[PDB]
Amino acid sequence: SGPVVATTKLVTFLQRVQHTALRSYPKKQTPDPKSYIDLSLKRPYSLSTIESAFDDLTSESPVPVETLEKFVKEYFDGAGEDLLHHEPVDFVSDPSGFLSNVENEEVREWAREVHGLWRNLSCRVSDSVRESADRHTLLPLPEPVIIPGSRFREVYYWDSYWVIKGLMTSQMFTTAKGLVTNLMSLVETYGYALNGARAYYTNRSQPPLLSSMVYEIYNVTKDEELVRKAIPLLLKEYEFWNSGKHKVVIRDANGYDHVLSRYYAMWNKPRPESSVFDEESASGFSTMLEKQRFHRDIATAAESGCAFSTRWMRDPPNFTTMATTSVVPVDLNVFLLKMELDIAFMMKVSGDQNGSDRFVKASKAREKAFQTVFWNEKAGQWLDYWLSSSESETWKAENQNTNVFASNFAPIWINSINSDENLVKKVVTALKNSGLIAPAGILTSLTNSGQQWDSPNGWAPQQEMIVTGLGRSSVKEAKEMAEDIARRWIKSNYLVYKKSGTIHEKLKVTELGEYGGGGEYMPQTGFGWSNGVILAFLEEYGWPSHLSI
Repeated sequence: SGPVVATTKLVTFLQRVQHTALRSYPKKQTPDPKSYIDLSLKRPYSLSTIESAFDDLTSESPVPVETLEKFVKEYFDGAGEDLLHHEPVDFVSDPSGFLSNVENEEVREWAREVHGLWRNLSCRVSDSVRESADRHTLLPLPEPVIIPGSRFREVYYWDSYWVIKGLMTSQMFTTAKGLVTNLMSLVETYGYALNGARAYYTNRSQPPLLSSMVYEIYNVTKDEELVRKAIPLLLKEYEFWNSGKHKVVIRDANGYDHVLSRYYAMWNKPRPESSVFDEESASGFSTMLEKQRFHRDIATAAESGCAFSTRWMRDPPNFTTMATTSVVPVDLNVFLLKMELDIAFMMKVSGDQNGSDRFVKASKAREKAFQTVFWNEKAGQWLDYWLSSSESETWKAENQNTNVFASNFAPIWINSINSDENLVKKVVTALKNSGLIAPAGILTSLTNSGQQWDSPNGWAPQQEMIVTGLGRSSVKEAKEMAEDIARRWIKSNYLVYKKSGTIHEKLKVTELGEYGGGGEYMPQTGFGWSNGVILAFLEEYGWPSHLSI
């Protein structure tokens, strides 16, 4: 197995507690395993003290539930207690000109409620996290954050882009900048932005949206110091994705070599936040080497931002055939194309012609890759490319994944693509006939697997990329389809909220007004990128007073 980034003593000790808890509880009422890895040490006790008592308490071959809860109450501060509520300095309950293009007053007022939830998601690490970080798995960060919500008690990487799009609508550019400052601090420390700001995430990244967050903020604020600070960190992240295990080389039929990226977690064990579920998932493998490959493919699917999906399974829907490190993903390489486009822009506005030139050349190269490696004329969409081996290889047609995913349409987001009329029409036709267009939005896949990144679910980021892309074209049919999807998506979210008073992580887009589920954890509410896409969609499209419920 390739590189592994070690975790901390605290995390491996909290995994011990986690194992004891799940062994001691009944299956019917077991707590969210991740909440044990989110504990912190209760002052004044040291790790050495607490572990010593834990060794004594478990010095018998199960621990009674009552004794375990007493122990956890005694020596730890609960999950989330070191993540304090923070009032955003830029939050305003009813901003002047907020969603002024929304004529339907019922829509506008519900959107103000959604906007109001930014307060709920706004947090800051406690002083103890900064003073003595070794007592927390929550990492210290320089600025307040926006979290996804519920069990996600920490900032996440790619979520923050769609959060920022909503923050812009919400007139919260100080909070928006704070997110990017926090993610830039992680790149500076680790070399990449972590999956999330927890010690058990230092081994991997997530879809690389940081350059897009910096671009969207600067495009409004013209904060020149931000771009000056961002450029070397974006260059560092760019090298991270274009080197080592993340870099792959695919030669096409005309013999041109294409440099592309894959996901690759630097981890080959159970994820500490899911330790027992991951062990259970791997229980059928006979050899430790098989377990390690699988655990790395699992952690790599977490790096994809899309854990989990038939998309990453060699033999779907068999979860044990997860093979994420073998996939050259469409959406990942869209984001790297976007990085090249953003970095060329920033280097131009900062006055660096040579750097701008270098990244125009790069984006031009990856544009070629999309036309040759990913595109499929017959399917009218872009397909993930599955590696033949681990070493450069030659493109084979049978290695495109012909299965149908919302991510297959991610490249429509890119301007060189959505500016191409005759390409856009082919993609429109493919999307219309794909079966991904459902009553509430775009299905993330067509296979009902039991996993959350599969049918019947749809997901805010994937809606936004397709809607923005189609909506940027000049093709009337694309623009009308984009608006229709946006309004179905808004409506379903409005209907879910009337029943639950919450915004959900994912929707069951096969049915209007239903939230989605699946996967190893219960449906979560908040919800960062879901709120952001609702607000961004309403800003773009408004809601005419005549159209309604």
